[PDB]
Amino acid sequence: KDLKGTKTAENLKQGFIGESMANRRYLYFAKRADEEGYPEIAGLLRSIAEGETAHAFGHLDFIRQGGLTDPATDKPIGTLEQMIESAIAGETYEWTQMYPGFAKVAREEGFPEVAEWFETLARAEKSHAEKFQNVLKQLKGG
Amino acid sequence: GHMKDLKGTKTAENLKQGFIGESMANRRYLYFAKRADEEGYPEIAGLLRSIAEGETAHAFGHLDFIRQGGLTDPATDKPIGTLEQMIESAIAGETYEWTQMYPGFAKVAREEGFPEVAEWFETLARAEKSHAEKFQNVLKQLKGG
Ligand SMILES: [Cl-]
Ligand SMILES: [Cl-]
Ligand code: NI
Ligand code: NI
Ligand code: NI
Ligand code: NI
Ligand code: NI
Repeated sequence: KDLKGTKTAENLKQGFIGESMANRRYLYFAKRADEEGYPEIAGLLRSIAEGETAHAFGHLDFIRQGGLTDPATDKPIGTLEQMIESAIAGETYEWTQMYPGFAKVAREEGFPEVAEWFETLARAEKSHAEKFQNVLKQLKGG
Repeated sequence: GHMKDLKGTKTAENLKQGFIGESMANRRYLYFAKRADEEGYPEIAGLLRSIAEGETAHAFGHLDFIRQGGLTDPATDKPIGTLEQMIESAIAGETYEWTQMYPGFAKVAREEGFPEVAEWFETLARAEKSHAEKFQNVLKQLKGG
């Protein structure tokens, strides 16, 4: 059956978001176990994080096979070119809108160090966008 | 200045949203890299994997500001200051997933006529239950000394 417009389409999206966060969280936690001398705990966090990678990738497989869009950008991700276009769209949103906006709010609320971080990130995502744009030119132009 | 209280601020909400987006970016770019791999684009795949390391650094930095600002884990709304608290956050999210989120997703998938997706969600419910048990075993290690 067609997944478009179903609740299952939404649940694959929110499964993807949670899986993505779980992998990042567990690898961040592992580095604390590392410094404190808990190699078995760190190893378990790393191995379970591989599980969450598998989960996230499986959600994306169903999304792509179903003709659903990228959770992050609402752009198709069927072909490699589409995947690069999805990357460009996300990076563009981040540098032109999201991170500058976060920076302005941080400065206005009295958090200059957080604002500086968001402005670093905006410059980083702009750099990423440019790099991906150069890939798209290669792919689209053969 | 790193320990300024962020509770209640719009900046707290923005750090959480930034962490979500960074998390997804790393997963997406490593997924895309595998498509570039099979098709024979190693420079594209390598760029995707290197940019993914950037998004790891971003995500981890967001987590640093979240913890230092006295904020909670974006995924679980639990404190993640100490290692013990980090494992308790892992257990809380695993518990939500196996007791509620994935079983509910599987029921809706079956109702909507997606039995293959339902089977996948059921597999994941069992997986997150196994993860919860293994983290519970570790926590008992930490608290026992
Ligand atoms: Cl250990
Ligand atoms: Cl290449
Ligand atoms: Ni998972
Ligand atoms: Ni980026
Ligand atoms: Ni300070
Ligand atoms: Ni980023
Ligand atoms: Ni899990």
